Amino acid sequence: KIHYRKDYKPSGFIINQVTLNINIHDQETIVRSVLDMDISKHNVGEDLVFDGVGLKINEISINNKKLVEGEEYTYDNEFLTIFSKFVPKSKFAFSSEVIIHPETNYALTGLYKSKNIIVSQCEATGFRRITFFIDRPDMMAKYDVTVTADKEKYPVLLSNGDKVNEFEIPGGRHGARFNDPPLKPCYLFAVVAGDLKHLSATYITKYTKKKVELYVFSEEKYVSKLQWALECLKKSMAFDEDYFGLEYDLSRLNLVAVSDFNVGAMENKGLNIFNANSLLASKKNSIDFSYARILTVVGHEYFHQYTGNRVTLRDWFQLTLKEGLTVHRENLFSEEMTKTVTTRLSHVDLLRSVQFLEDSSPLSHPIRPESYVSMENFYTTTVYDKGSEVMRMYLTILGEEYYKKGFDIYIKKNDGNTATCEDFNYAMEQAYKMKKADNSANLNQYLLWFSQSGTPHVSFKYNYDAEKKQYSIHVNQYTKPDENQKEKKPLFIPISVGLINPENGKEMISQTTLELTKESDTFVFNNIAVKPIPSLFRGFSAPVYIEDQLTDEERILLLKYDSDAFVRYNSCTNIYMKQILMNYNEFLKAKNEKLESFQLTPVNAQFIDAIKYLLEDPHADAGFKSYIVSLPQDRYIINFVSNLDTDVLADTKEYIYKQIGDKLNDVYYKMFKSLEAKADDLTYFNDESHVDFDQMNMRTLRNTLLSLLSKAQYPNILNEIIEHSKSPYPSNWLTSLSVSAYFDKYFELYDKTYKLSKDDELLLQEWLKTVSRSDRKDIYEILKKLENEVLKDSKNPNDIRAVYLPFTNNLRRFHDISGKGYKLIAEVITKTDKFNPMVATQLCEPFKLWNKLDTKRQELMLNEMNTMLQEPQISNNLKEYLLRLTNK
Ligand SMILES: CC(C)(C)OC(=O)N[C@H](C(=O)NO)c1ccc(-c2cc(F)c(F)c(F)c2)cc1
Ligand SMILES: [Mg+2]
Ligand SMILES: [Mg+2]
Ligand SMILES: [Mg+2]
Ligand SMILES: [Zn+2]
Repeated sequence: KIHYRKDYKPSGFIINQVTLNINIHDQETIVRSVLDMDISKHNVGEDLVFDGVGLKINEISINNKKLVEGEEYTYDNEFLTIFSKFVPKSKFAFSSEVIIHPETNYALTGLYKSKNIIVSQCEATGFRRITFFIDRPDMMAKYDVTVTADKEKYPVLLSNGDKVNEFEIPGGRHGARFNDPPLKPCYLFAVVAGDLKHLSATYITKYTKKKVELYVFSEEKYVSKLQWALECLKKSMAFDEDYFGLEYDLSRLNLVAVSDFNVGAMENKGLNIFNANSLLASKKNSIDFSYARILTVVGHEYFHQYTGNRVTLRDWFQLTLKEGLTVHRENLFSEEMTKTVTTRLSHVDLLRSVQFLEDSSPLSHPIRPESYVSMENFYTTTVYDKGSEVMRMYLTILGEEYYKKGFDIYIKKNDGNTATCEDFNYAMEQAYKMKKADNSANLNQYLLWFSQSGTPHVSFKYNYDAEKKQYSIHVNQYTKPDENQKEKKPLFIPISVGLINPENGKEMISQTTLELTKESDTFVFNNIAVKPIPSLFRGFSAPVYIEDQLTDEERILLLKYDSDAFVRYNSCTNIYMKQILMNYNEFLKAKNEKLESFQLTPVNAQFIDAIKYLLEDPHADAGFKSYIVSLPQDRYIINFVSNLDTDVLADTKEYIYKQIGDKLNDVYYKMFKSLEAKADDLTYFNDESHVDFDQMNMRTLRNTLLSLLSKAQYPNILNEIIEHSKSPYPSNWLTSLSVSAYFDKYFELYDKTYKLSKDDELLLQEWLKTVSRSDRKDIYEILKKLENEVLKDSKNPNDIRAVYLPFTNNLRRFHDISGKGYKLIAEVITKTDKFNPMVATQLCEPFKLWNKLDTKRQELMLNEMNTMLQEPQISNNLKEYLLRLTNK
């Protein structure tokens, strides 16, 4: 069935109260539910239809009168239909008892068992897997929930709201009752049972001085990995108070880590549930990336308490209103917490690779789609990450003061209610009116950001009149037509700009945001004393393809002297791309024409000199440095090449890296050595509350340089690699494994690092990733070893994603012209689809670019997708996804 956004209509029913009784046993879980219901003003005498998937019915009733199957109701394992003649015309009670079995629920939706923890996941439509309901977010109800279980196995019982009773039960059981009076949609319901251990703290809110209890839970083995999470939660609460003036409204907040989770985490009210890899960390057992990851995910689920939980969604088409907005809120938070420019750079880096790829694929959709089939496939980088950039542009346009005003208007007006993207734009518009000082102003055009798919292209031409001291920036925007709009309308594009004096590097104008609202415009500046170099889209101010039309000379000057990290980083990116495209074509022609000899355009020497200049600058940022010595991501590059031959691209990258290494390897080595003291400083190694994002960026830089030096076979670098493997930091000794791929000691470090990793569940997964991404010619043989010795038949999504996804980024090997890499991943997708369709669809990610490759590889990928589509037992999720991806 296809759901269309235009078809939204309120229910003919109301659910006012939910009373749950969840009885957990070894071989089954019994769920008793009483729904206190009413007839709505929209009711037209229709049948009462509940969602209910995979439920085993013991009995159902209306007003304590048992209903009988066939006569008064039908159930088809998806919908419970109660014929209208048996539906009361006023307030009534529907009750039911069903059996479900979390033990065998490997799809990790609804109620399921993760190791020895019983946990729910109800977003988007998982509650219907637990009991009958009108499973949609505009059905707001009160919840009274009792959980019972064997006490020895499940001593900790959690649900939403206040725990209002604890009690013993004959036969070694207990129960706990939780009452949550505020209305909520069912996707925010959660329940957890297990032998959980915790850390806790008390937080006192800023304005009302309410005491909030904070609890972070895990299995006993990993309780020592809980501290950073608790710190991140405190940080999150403070930020929402300090930036947005928003306090937590409940007595208690629980964070719970489970080993089996489809995504990073879930914002269930008062009971946030996490993939263990996004909550747990220790400096001995985690790589550096875990620390920013936990900060991000804890912050994200916390900021949902307002943007998603207190202000909720009318329908699922509004998903970006809570996800784009909460990602934006988490980005503000993380940028403030890390104080490094690489935080913003890493987001943009992700958007322009992964999200830009999606938006030019057959899967392209606006951040508010017009239709869906599978809600489990709806949670896309477009909705999230382009969503966040669309939410961030409001702040760019309004500035901090008026943005905060608009945001607070949004919260005060919609608190405790459902909302739509329009409601948010409305609130922002009010601020916009105030800022520009006339109620004539509006943001009507801004709405196109929600409805129009595809990535806009923004291009530039310049003019300078030396005599007039007059400078002009001519701007053009265009979006390519696609399956969603035949004609693309001009968007409201805010362009943050500076003008750099090339002679002294100084700023020539104050902060300026150009408001491009037409297909094209000319922006003129007077009293510009000398010809500037324009600094365009500072902070990456709009989610677009920037075509700056600058010379490499200008870009080099920006890279060295501009004030904005993104524009510096983009100027470097643009220099690299021009080189890549040129060398790519040179290699391609040599291949196509089978040339015995040919020439390659060398890398710009002044560019190499600029890299050396920045690398040697003691005051420059280590994280920024690691970006400039890295070529743009493959998935960013592919946006710019038709019929991309991945082998030719691999040769192109190789040539360009070798060119730069031949000049800078001695600089690289020197820095690798000089950075060690501060990068690997052990002073705070046993203090889990002390996280230094600069220090971690130094380690990133070292590990990046070590990688470059190892590939280059720099003289005696293997010595450094071996010493690096003795480092206490997993980022370092896991790095030592992947860079040793180019030496005969690879399998020695393989075993060494495996032994270090094997007794921590999450570290072992990082080890798996490191092996998976190792640049090995025998990588297929290595993967088979992983399968037989470590992965086996694990249904843990973390294990499966760790073993295979990094490998799919191996440009040379995954895309082997035999198609064997395509064959391998499709075998994994099909296998995984039997028990977890959501994760199987995640494992399809490599195929998203299939129609962008050379015609041979297109054919190879398409063959594997058609093979998958032909599987008799294909899930709804996977079928729908592959049908859209192959334009069927
Ligand atoms: C990495 C971030 C923090 C951005 O996102 C997540 O970790 N999780 C998503 C989110 O927005 N959390 O607040 C998230 C949460 C649940 C789902 C989700 C999970 C399921 F099991 C589904 F079946 C489903 F349809 C959606 C998808 C994404
Ligand atoms: Mg404070
Ligand atoms: Mg100094
Ligand atoms: Mg396991
Ligand atoms: Zn979210």
